Amino acid sequence: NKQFAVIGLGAFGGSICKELHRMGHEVLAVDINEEKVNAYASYATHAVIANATEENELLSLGIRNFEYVIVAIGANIQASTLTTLLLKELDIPNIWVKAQNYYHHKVLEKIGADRIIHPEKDMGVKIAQSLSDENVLNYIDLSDEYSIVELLATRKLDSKSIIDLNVRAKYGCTILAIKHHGDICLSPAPEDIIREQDCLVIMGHKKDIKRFENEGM
Amino acid sequence: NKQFAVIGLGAFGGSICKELHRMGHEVLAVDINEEKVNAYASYATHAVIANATEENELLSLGIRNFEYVIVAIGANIQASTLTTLLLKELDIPNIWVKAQNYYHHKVLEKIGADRIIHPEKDMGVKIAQSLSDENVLNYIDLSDEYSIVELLATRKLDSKSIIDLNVRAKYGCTILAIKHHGDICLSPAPEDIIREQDCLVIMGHKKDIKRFENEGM
Amino acid sequence: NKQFAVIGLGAFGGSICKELHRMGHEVLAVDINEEKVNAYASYATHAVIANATEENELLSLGIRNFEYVIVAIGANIQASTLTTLLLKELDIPNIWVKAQNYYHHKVLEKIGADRIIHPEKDMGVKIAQSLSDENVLNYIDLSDEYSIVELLATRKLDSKSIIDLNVRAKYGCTILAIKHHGDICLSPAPEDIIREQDCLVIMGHKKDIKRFENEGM
Amino acid sequence: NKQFAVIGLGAFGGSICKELHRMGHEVLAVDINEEKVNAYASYATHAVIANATEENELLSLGIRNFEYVIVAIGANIQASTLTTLLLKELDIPNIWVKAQNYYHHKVLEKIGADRIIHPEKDMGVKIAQSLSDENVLNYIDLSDEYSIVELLATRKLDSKSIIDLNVRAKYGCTILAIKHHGDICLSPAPEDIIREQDCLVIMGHKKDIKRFENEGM
Amino acid sequence: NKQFAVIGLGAFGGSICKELHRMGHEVLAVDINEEKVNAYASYATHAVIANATEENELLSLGIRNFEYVIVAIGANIQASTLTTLLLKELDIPNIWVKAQNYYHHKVLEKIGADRIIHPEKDMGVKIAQSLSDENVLNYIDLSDEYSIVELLATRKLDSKSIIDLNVRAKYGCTILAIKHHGDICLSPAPEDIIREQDCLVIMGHKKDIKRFENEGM
Amino acid sequence: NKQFAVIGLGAFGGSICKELHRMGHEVLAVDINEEKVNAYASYATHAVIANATEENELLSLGIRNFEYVIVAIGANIQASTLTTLLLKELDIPNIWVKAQNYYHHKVLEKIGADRIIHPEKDMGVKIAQSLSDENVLNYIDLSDEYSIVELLATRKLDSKSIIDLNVRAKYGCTILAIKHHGDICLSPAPEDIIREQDCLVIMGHKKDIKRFENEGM
Amino acid sequence: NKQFAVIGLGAFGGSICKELHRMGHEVLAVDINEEKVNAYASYATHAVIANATEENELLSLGIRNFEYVIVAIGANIQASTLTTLLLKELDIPNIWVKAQNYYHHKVLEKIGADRIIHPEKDMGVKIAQSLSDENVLNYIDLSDEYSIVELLATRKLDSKSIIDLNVRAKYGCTILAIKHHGDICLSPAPEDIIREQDCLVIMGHKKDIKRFENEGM
Amino acid sequence: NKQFAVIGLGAFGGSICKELHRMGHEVLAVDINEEKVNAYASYATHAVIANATEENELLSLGIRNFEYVIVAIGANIQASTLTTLLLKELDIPNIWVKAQNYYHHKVLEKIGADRIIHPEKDMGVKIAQSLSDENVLNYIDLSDEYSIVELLATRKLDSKSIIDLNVRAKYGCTILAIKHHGDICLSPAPEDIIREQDCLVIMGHKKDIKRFENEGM
Ligand SMILES: Nc1ncnc2c1ncn2[C@@H]1O[C@H](COP(=O)(O)OP(=O)(O)O)[C@@H](O)[C@H]1O
Ligand SMILES: Nc1ncnc2c1ncn2[C@@H]1O[C@H](COP(=O)(O)OP(=O)(O)O)[C@@H](O)[C@H]1O
Ligand SMILES: Nc1ncnc2c1ncn2[C@@H]1O[C@H](COP(=O)(O)OP(=O)(O)O)[C@@H](O)[C@H]1O
Ligand SMILES: Nc1ncnc2c1ncn2[C@@H]1O[C@H](COP(=O)(O)OP(=O)(O)O)[C@@H](O)[C@H]1O
Ligand SMILES: Nc1ncnc2c1ncn2[C@@H]1O[C@H](COP(=O)(O)OP(=O)(O)O)[C@@H](O)[C@H]1O
Ligand SMILES: Nc1ncnc2c1ncn2[C@@H]1O[C@H](COP(=O)(O)OP(=O)(O)O)[C@@H](O)[C@H]1O
Ligand SMILES: Nc1ncnc2c1ncn2[C@@H]1O[C@H](COP(=O)(O)OP(=O)(O)O)[C@@H](O)[C@H]1O
Ligand SMILES: Nc1ncnc2c1ncn2[C@@H]1O[C@H](COP(=O)(O)OP(=O)(O)O)[C@@H](O)[C@H]1O
Repeated sequence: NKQFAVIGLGAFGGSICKELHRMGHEVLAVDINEEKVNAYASYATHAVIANATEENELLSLGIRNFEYVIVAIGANIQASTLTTLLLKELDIPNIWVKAQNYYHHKVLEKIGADRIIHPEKDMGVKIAQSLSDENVLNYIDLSDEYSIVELLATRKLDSKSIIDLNVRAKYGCTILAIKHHGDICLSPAPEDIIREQDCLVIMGHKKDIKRFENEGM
Repeated sequence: NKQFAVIGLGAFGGSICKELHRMGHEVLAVDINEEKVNAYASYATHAVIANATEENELLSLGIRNFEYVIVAIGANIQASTLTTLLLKELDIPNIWVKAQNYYHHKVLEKIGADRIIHPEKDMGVKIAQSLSDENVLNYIDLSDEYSIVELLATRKLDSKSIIDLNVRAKYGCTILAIKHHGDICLSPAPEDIIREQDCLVIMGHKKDIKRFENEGM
Repeated sequence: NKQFAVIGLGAFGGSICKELHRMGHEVLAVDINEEKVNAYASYATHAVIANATEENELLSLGIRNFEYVIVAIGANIQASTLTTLLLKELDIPNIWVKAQNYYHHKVLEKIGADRIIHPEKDMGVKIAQSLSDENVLNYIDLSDEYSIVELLATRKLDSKSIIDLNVRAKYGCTILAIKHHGDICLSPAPEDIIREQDCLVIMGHKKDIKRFENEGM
Repeated sequence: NKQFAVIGLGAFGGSICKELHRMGHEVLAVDINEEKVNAYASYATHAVIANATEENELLSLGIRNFEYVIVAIGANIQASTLTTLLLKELDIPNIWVKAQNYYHHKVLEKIGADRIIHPEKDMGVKIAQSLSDENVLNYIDLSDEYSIVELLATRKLDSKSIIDLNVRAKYGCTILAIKHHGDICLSPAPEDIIREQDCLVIMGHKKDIKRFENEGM
Repeated sequence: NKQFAVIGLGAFGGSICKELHRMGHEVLAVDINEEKVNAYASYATHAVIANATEENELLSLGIRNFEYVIVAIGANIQASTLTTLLLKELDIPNIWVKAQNYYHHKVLEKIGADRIIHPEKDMGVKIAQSLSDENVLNYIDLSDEYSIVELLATRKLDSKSIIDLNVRAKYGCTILAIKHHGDICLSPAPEDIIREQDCLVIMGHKKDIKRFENEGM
Repeated sequence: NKQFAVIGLGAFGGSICKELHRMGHEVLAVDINEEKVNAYASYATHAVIANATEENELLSLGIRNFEYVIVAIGANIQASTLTTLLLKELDIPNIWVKAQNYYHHKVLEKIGADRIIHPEKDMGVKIAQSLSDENVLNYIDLSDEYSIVELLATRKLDSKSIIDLNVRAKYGCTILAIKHHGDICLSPAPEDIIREQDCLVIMGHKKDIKRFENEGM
Repeated sequence: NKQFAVIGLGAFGGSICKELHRMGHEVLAVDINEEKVNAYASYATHAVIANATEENELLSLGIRNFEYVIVAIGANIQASTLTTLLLKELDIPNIWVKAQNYYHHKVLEKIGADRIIHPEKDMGVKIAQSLSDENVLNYIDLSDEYSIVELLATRKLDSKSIIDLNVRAKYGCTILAIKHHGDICLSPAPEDIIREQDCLVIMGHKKDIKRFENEGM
Repeated sequence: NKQFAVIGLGAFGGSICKELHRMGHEVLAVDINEEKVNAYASYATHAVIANATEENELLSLGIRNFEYVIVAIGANIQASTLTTLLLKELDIPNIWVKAQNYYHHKVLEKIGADRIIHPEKDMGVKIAQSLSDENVLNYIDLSDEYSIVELLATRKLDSKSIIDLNVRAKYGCTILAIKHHGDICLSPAPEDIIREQDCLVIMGHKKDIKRFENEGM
């Protein structure tokens, strides 16, 4: 199929490897810590102990063959950078690297990392958003101004109909889904009822959704 | 306004604190490492050096007053657990804790954490999804089976109309938005055109979306 | 049989282990400090060097088999707590833990310690009672108001009879025992004599006993 | 009234100071740790930050005036010893010192401590006694053979009368008190009932009390 | 004249700054360690305490104005790299950086350092050359095979003439200079004499010079 | 051949060892840091982990046999000094030591170091000279005033003859060599041509060479 | 012969052990630092690694057998004291202990040390005496008034005879020895000569010797 | 009078300063530890806090004026060495330095210390001498082989005459003095009696004196 190499079996890298393996892709789990290799042996096609900063070991892995290599080392800046550089000189098509801080991001950028990810920082922003607003369970930003939001229904919304809560005209937003006791309603008709503590999926402008949260719920 | 306490200024905690501070909330950044306290001094209301496992220090912080306390320590399990337990005993309303593994999740659960977050595991699943399918930019899971997906349009989709790509009947999914050159089209009509390299927002069953990805694009 | 495990060979734990061993019970003395293990090797059935916060070591001890486990670590709160949690998850019937302060007591309480002991605090109250009243050698409180007290006889009590010192009617208290030159008299008859420097065991109300001490001796 | 000096506000010293202050005695709480002084300022007449090993500070406290000085430092042997020596040379009438081990006890003995206390060791013996016999809540030893014991009543004792349980004749021991739901009965008459889970106060020979526990409850 | 910025007043950087200042150039000596700034205050035009990794401080220095900026930080890789990057984004014409190891050299190379110097490594090669051959005081390599060498004259060369030591025909090398007691003779005539302990400057092939060293001196 | 001992595998020492090994000399690489020993194992005859300040280890190395011992420790003054002294008492013929500062130089001098080297300071002077004058590729100073300089030819020198550029009479300097495309011309005749970007080797007075650089190129 | 135990191989203890071993006595060198044990292995009968504060180790050494035990630990007061006490309870005949300060001296005294030595303080007094008076090289006091003094001969004494310097009649003192260029003359005859810079050994009254120093030399 | 500088108020240095001050000499007590300066303030002319390794502080002390400077730092080799070097370059007439080990002695020697003292080692030799022989009270070594010894007389010597104990012919040694009940006899005649427990002063060869101790007493 496609070939993925995950170097550094941290929580993030480990998750990548485990999930990718669940999808049934060829995943090479590389790790200098023996116990990590032993841990993810069940969760990979091939799990190898290797020092990814050592070039001959990287050649012994045959890493050139892989379409995607992911450097999930985000504590040891030197190791991460060095590995990324090695892979770049080894002409890897796609090099995705976990970064720790803005400047490690910078050096990764300059040595030509293809995609740089800050999992903790991002997820942190998300959890902070959920923290300031207990009503937002999840969301996705379509753009700087437009977004789809998942909301936890309050008492103000109990036994209310979609036609009763006219979001399409009053707030310019559109409701997409209602999740009640695990049961799910996609693109629901105006007659449908929303009961409290249910999942509500609205779509529109950020400020408009905020407005609806304010006066509506 | 609201009062937030962020204990452990890692990348995740640090991000929470920084972002929350950008929102203009009262954020107490707590950290046993002095340099971390000095680092996020600009991005908090009050930045304090404290051993969160040492309780008298926790009383010296006056943490009982806070509505939300975030334990963003995810490497030192013992520290995290001890701190969370301490906060629970101090009758803190909302305790959100970062977990490292399933078992740390378990002990947090049993000592009554209010919300447990796995930033790296989740983000890992997301990036893995993006890895197996270069065409998925982002997504949100409504449930175990149902999801809203953001797609990168290929050449197979160029100059194709929404009525041409009948997703609502052929695949049971519904298109929600089209992003073309930064311009944005919300809940578009069947006459609208999709050009390649544009953002496409589909909604439906996971397997169905996969189907459409397979035969459609 | 019943097997007792004493983790932490301090003065308190060490005393427990030594005394229990003198009683002829099967006692496992656990200690991360080698010299402590070597110290109490003579006073236990099995003395083992182990890190009780490390789960695999706790399994290597086979601690699950034990009816009673005593955590006598009272300086290192973190260690104590982690250990107690470990034992609880390992379904130990009776977990008795030494505590340092009110809140360490609390955290032990929430993670389900079966009995929490404050040796220094208690003993402190007792010695303080002995300090404010030079006459009291020892005592036991039956309740908030009622108590049995051991008293050191002064010259005021020399050659005095029980009927002479009518405590049962004049002070509402009752004399229980007289210890003279090591010889012992239990529940003595009214004809019996009390000589100075002897042990006197009175029983009654605290304030009443104080009265008898005041006007009597 | 009387003047007490408590040096070292640990759990033991702290307890002494707090309790003595509750009795309304003049207690000087001395401590090199500022936070401890701040902690027990409410529970002493004068709470001072001082290094008790430094002689000029000890004169600055005016410790010569005190009838009783208590050295409650039991971890730092050198500090305890040095302090005790200082107090001895300053002709203090009564010097009571907390000890850690047998040899610290020895050096305290040799430099002329007036009373040496091992709170943890003693309390440890007591709790161990309570461990080998679940029925004993508390006790006091009148001598090597004779003792007064507090017992937790089992189902075997429920709804039983004092005359029914003839301890004075069958076992040579005498019942002193019965505590039922917090209510208290001192030196109860033979008609009185003992209900389960109540506190029972027996007095007699150790082996005899053991006998009564064996066949009786 | 020209404007030089020396960041990091180590031995190497300090030497650069001092020497440059002796030549009468405008040299800005920058250093986060105050005592270093105080040390080279006499040997610079402007000596400033600054964190060169902090951008606003770098603007406060007005570093954009300088033609040459020298990063003489070679122990703290992160600091060096970071500074170099900052300078690069600020469009500095010439950035010369001291490197520690091959990989620090690599990252400097990739973030676009203009000249990278390894003082210890080079000087090391030179001193090693002097070690294997006690006769060489100094030298310069014209190419892989051809070189000009400074030699310490031995007794075999004492009172010997240039025509006596026919290097131009016997060894294919040419003598360039003779230094006697500080006095100096450039391109000396064949009648000229060489005395021991004098500086002799020969020019030719490496192996040929070695030959002359072998049989000649 | 000859035997060299390199103690302290820094950049300087490491360079010495590597270069000497390239020359094919017997080099003992000594280092207290295991990873350094492992690093230069390929670049030495024998690479040993040793604390050079410990005498018995120094005898275990058999360092007395070596003609040359190099102390390349330049951060840890005490280590360097102690080691050098050790070697001196062991009657080592030649002890060359890396120095950090003027006073470390002094103590090395007083304990009888045979040659003391300051690589960073020297090389620093050189780089400073190259900094104030961008034109010089390399050089060697014969004395305070007289020098041989290697110059990079500009367009002003293209297609010019040696007789055309009369340096011997107009500037009192003499051209020694011309390097064109790797090809090399030693002591060239006046008919020879200099093409731009070639290496030019001039010899004479510093100020005179400066003059020639100014008006000539 | 006799058996000596030297605990603590410092400079003082080490000197004791080495010297005693040179005399050919059975010396047990005990030390918790392995390297010290390895150091004095050549200079003892048996050199053992042991923690002298640990009683079971002290029994493992078989220290009860020894006539003399020397505690040469003078930095670690607690170790010294604890050890000394240990030896005392083990009924050691002679316990000689090195002391640090007056109070450590006190506690050693009180726990029954047989001889307490202050090497640095004493030797300090001596060197101070030599400092205030350059003429005295060494001396021994026979009593408060009478003494034997070693003097450095000055120029006033050069080429002078014993009969010339009539000390027995003019100064009431008697010359005992003359040391010239290492050669030694015991109880020299009146014809004997004193040369400058030689060692002169006078005997008599202190004030008389001072007198001779004044008027004679 | 004369001016002494004592740098480093240890036990040895402190002793020097105190004793010298008792003699009434001008003593400058220098110490980087403030508490030491405060301790010996009563026992010096001027007691100053100074870092003796810092040259400007040494000039601030005005140390050039002093005839004698004593470096009594014997734990911190670097401090001692650096200071000694500083004093030497400042041309102090007499520099006496305390040494720790043979190599520190060496570096002191090489940087030109005037007198080097090993108090612990020496005093150690003395105490060892007293240990192997309980009879020797004091002594002075004239040379490696020759010595004057003070001896405690045993019962073997009681009521014995000098002519009876013919040491001058039988052992080649000479008796110099007899101290009886505080009374003193200098250079006693052969008729004089020696009684036990008296001080006996013999002079001669070491082995010979040992011989006399063996067969005589
Ligand atoms: N030089 C290297 N070569 C190969 N793997 C490395 C190297 N350095 C680090 N790693 C890998 O990184 C992993 C540790 O990552 P971790 O420290 O857990 O990240 P985080 O601290 O962000 O959780 C280890 O399993 C190790 O295999
Ligand atoms: N017991 C504790 N008390 C207070 N702060 C702590 C404690 N343990 C860890 N921390 C803080 O947590 C931070 C480390 O978080 P980090 O390990 O970076 O999270 P992650 O591994 O998810 O990136 C440190 O800055 C440290 O100060
Ligand atoms: N993580 C741990 N695992 C095992 N034992 C521990 C741990 N932490 C502490 N201990 C035990 O506690 C013992 C000492 O307790 P101590 O500090 O003396 O209590 P206190 O200070 O109250 O006297 C040590 O000997 C050690 O074995
Ligand atoms: N030199 C000293 N002078 C005054 N107080 C001291 C000194 N040394 C220790 N202490 C006191 O001892 C107390 C700590 O005792 P602690 O270590 O808790 O005993 P334990 O560990 O046996 O419970 C501190 O409050 C401190 O003030
Ligand atoms: N970010 C920075 N900004 C300014 N100066 C710095 C920075 N980082 C390091 N320095 C300076 O560099 C110097 C250290 O250089 P050094 O480590 O001695 O080089 P080397 O190890 O090559 O001798 C310090 O004096 C410090 O002031
Ligand atoms: N006691 C010692 N014995 C032997 N080698 C030592 C000792 N102390 C330091 N070294 C050597 O010094 C080297 C480190 O020098 P380094 O700190 O890199 O100097 P700098 O910091 O000036 O570059 C190490 O390779 C180590 O082997
Ligand atoms: N309890 C102990 N048992 C055995 N050896 C000890 C003990 N305590 C200290 N020592 C030894 O004493 C030596 C240290 O003496 P040191 O501190 O150098 O004396 P000083 O400070 O007077 O020079 C060490 O080698 C150590 O091994
Ligand atoms: N560089 C220095 N300048 C001034 N005083 C110093 C310096 N280094 C050490 N000292 C002083 O020397 C004293 C330590 O002597 P110490 O180590 O007790 O000698 P010893 O080890 O022989 O007992 C300390 O009081 C300290 O203040």
